[PDB]
Amino acid sequence: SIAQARKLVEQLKMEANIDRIKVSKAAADLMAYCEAHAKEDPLLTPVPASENPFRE
Amino acid sequence: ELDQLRQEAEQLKNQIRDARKACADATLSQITNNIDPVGRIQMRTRRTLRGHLAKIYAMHWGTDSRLLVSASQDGKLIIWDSYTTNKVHAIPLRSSWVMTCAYAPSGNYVACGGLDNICSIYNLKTREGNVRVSRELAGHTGYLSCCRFLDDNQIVTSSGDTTCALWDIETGQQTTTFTGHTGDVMSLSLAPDTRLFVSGACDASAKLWDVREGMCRQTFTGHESDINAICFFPNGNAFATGSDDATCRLFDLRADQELMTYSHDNIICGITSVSFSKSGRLLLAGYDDFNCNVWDALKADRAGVLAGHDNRVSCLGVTDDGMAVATGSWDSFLKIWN
Amino acid sequence: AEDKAAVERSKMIDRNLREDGEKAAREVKLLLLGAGESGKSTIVKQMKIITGIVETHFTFKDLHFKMFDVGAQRSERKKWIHCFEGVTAIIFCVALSDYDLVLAEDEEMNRMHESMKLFDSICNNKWFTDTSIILFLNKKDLFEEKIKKSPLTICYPEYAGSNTYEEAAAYIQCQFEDLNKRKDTKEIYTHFTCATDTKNVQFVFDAVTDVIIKNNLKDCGLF
Amino acid sequence: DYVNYDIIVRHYNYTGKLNISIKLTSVVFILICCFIILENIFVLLTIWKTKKFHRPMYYFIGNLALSDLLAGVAYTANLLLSGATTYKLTPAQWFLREGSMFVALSASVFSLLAIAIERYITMLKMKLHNGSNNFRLFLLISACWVISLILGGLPIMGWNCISALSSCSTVLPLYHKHYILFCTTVFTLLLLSIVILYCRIYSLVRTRSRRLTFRKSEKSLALLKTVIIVLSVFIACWAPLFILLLLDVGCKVKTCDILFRAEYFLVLAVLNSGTNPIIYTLTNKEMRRAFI
Ligand SMILES: CCCCCCCCCCCCC/C=C/[C@@H](O)[C@@H](N)COP(=O)(O)O
Ligand SMILES: *[C@@H]1O[C@H](CO)[C@@H](O)[C@H](O)[C@H]1NC(C)=O
Repeated sequence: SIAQARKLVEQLKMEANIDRIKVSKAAADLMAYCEAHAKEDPLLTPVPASENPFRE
Repeated sequence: ELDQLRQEAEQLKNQIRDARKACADATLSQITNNIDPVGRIQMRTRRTLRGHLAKIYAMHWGTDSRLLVSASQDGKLIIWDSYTTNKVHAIPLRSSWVMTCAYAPSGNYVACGGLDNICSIYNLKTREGNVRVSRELAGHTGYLSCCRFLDDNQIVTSSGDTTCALWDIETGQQTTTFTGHTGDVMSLSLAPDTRLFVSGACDASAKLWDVREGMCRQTFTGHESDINAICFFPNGNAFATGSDDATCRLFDLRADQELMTYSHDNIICGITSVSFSKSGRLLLAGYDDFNCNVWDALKADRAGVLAGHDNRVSCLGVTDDGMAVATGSWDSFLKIWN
Repeated sequence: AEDKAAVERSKMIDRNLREDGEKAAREVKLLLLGAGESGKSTIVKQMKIITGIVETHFTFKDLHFKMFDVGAQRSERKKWIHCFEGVTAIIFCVALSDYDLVLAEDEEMNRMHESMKLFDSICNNKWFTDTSIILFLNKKDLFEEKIKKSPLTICYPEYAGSNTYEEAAAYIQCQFEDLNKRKDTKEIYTHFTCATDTKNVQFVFDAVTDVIIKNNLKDCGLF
Repeated sequence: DYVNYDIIVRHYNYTGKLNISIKLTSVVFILICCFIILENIFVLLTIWKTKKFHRPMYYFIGNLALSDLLAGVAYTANLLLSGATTYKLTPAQWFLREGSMFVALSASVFSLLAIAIERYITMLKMKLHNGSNNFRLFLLISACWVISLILGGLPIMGWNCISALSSCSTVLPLYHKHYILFCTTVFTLLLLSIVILYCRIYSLVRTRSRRLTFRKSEKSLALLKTVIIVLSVFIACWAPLFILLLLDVGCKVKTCDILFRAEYFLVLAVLNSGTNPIIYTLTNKEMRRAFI
C-alpha cells in the first residue's frame, strides 16, 4: 500500500544515482580480460594428453 | 496519496531508462566484431559416475578440482573422486526432496536442502567417526533453491519465499536477510571477492546484493520469463542469466544494462544451468532438450554441443582449474567432459 | 597401498546403495494435495492408524506407503511440482461443504470453484499424464445438512435436479471427473469421506492395487 | 550314404512322389514371405530405435520377430529349392533344406512360449517396478535357439529313413516317422504350455481385480479379448499342419492322397509367423505411437 510504495520509490531512487559507464568501455574490458587469460583455459586450448588428469 | 506515490515510481523508471540509454555507445557485438572466432569446441565424455537411482538435481565441485558432490532424489548425497570414479562418501539425507548441493571451500563441510525448507550442513572431517549432521538452518518459509558457502562459518541461501539469507553456522541464526524480489529466487552466485552476489528470480529480473550491508545495489531486467540459473563472470564485473524463454543474457554491473543475448531459433526449451570457463570466453548452458550448448561469450555464435544424456541436463559445473566440465541429468548419471 | 582400500570402500558403498534402492523400490508413493480447509488433516489422521514437507509412512496388508503432504509450500507450484513425477498416485481432497462458501476475495470467488480450478490444473499437468488420482470428497455430513437449506445453485448455476444429498453429490463428482482431459491414460477413483469412516485406508489400498495391476499389464504389453 | 543322387529318387519313388521352374503358386507365396520379412524387420527397427523399449519385454518380442523373419527366409529358400530342384540336390543338401524350415518354425513357437513365460512371471510377482532380471532374459532366449537347433538338425546326424525304407514319412520322404512323431509331441506340449500360461494370467488378473471395491470389469474384458485373439490366431493357423503331420504318421505309403497337397498347410503356418507382429504390436497401444 503506502509503506510498500515508499519502499519501492526509495529503492528506485537509490538505484538511479549510480555512476554508470558507457557500454563500449564495458565491452572493451570484457574483451581484454578474455584475451589476457586465453592461455589458461584447457577447454579453450585442449591441453596435451599427458598433462590432462582425465585422460592420462 | 497512494495514487501520487505510485505515479512517482514510473518517473524514476523513466529516468533510469534514459540514464541507461545515454550509456548505449555501441553494442558488445561491435567492439568484439573483429576478434577471431573460437572455432568448434569438441569435448568428449571422460568419466560416467553411476550409483544414483533417481534424478540428479544439483552438483558442486570442490576447490581441489578433484572431489565433487551430487544430490539425487533417491535421498543420497554422494561425494565422488572424479579421477578414480570411486565413491568417497554416501550420505543418507533425512529428506529425500533435495534440490540444492554445495561444497565448502575448505573441503570440510557440505550443505544441502530443498522442499524441507532447511539447510543441512554435514561435517566430513569428524574424528574417527562417520559423516554426521553438523547443523540445521531453519528460518526460511519456502523451499531452498540454492546455497553457497562463504567460509566454514557463513552460508548464503536463496528460497522460494522471495528472500535470500546470510546465516551463521555456529549459532544457526540468520545474520542478514535480503528482500526485494517479487517471485521465487531460483539461483544465486557469489562473487570471487565474496562481498557481493547476484540472484535470479521468477519475477524475470536479477538483483545485485551487498553481503555486508544487505541492500540491493542494482536491478537488471530484460528476460521474459523465470530466471532459472545465474553465474558470475570470472573478473566479477558481469554475470549471465539463463531463463525459461530459451535465452541467456549477459549483464554488466557498472553499465547497468544488458550486453549480449545468446539465443537461437532451433532452441525453444528452457535453460537449467549456466557457467563460464576459467577464462570466461565460453559460456556453457544446460537445456531441457537433454543437451548443453557452448556459447562464445564475446560473440553470439554457438560453438559446441555436449549430447550425452537421455533426460534433461539439470546441473552443470566447471572446476576451479578449468580442466573439466561436470554435467548431471534426470537420467541419474553424471558425466565429466574435457 | 591406499588405492586398494579405496576401491574396497567404494564397492561397500555400492553394495549399500543397491540394498537401499531395492528396498525403496518396494514402497508406494502418494502425493497429498487439496485446497485450504479440505479434509487433509482428517485423511492423514485416519490413515496413520495403520515447516516444509511432511512425510507419513504406514503399512497396510503387507504393503508399505509413503504419503507426502506439501501444503505448507506457499511458493509458486510450477517450480517444484515436477519433483513428484513418478509417484504411484495423487490423493486429492475436496471439501463438499465449500460449495456455498466464498474465498478471501469475498467479491465473486466461490471456494468450490477455486478447488475445481486447482484440480483441473493438477490433473491435466504435463508431468501427471499416466498417474491416477484418488479423490476424497470430505465433509459429507456437513454437506448433507447444508444442502437442505441453501440450494446447490449457488455453485453451478447451470444445475437442475433434486435438492437431495445423493443427486447433488453425484453431480459434483461428475463435474470433477469431467475436467479430466487425459481420459485415456489415467483414471480417477472417487470416494465420499467423513470425519469417521474407518475404511479410507482400505480404499487407498484397493486403488493402489488396481494401479499396480494396470502398470503390470502395461509392462507386459497386454494392455 | 549321404552323397548318392539315387537315395532321393528311391525314397520319392517309394512314397509315390516321383515326378519327372517357378510354378503358378510359387510367386505369390514368395511375395507373401517377403511381406512377412519386411513386417518383422519393422518391429525390430522400431524396438531398437526407441530408448523406452530397452526393457526385457521388448527383447522377447524382438526375439519372436527375429524368429518370424528367419521363418520367412527359410520358407522362401525352401520354396525356391523344391520342385524340380529336389532331384538336383544331394541328401545332405536335402536335409539342410528341410532342417532350415524345422529350425525356424520351432524357434518361432519357442519364442511364443518364452513371451508367455515372461508375461506370467511379471503378472504373478506384481511388483511396483519391474527390474531387468537379465539372467532370465539371456537364459530363455538361449534355451529357445539351442533347443531349436538341436531338434531341427537331428535327422541329418542320423535318425532318418535312409537305412530302413519302410519308416518314411510321405510329407518328407527322407525323414523318419518317429522323428515327426517326436516333433508333433513337442509342439503339443508347447501349445498346452502357452494356453495354460495365458489362462492363468487372465485368472490372476480377474481374481485380484474382483476383490476391489469401487463406486463406478472393463479392464478384465479387454484382457480376455486379447487372450482370445492370441490363442485363436495361433491354434487356427497351426492346427491344419499339425493334423496333416499326424495323418502323415498315421497311414502307410500311397494310402492317404491328401498328403500330396501339403504346401497349403505349410503356407498357413508361415502365415501365423507373419501374423504374430500384427497381434503383438496392435494390442500394445504404445508401439502404435512409436511406429510413426
Ligand atoms: C516346437 C516344434 C515345432 C515343430 C515344427 C514342425 C515343422 C513342420 C515343417 C514341415 C515341412 C517342412 C518343409 C517341407 C516342405 C515340403 O512340403 C516341400 N519342401 C517338399 O517339396 P518337393 O521337394 O516334394 O517339391
Ligand atoms: C520306381 O519303383 C518301382 C517299384 O520298385 C519300379 O518298378 C520303377 O521302375 C521305379 N522307377 C524308377 C524311376 O526308378
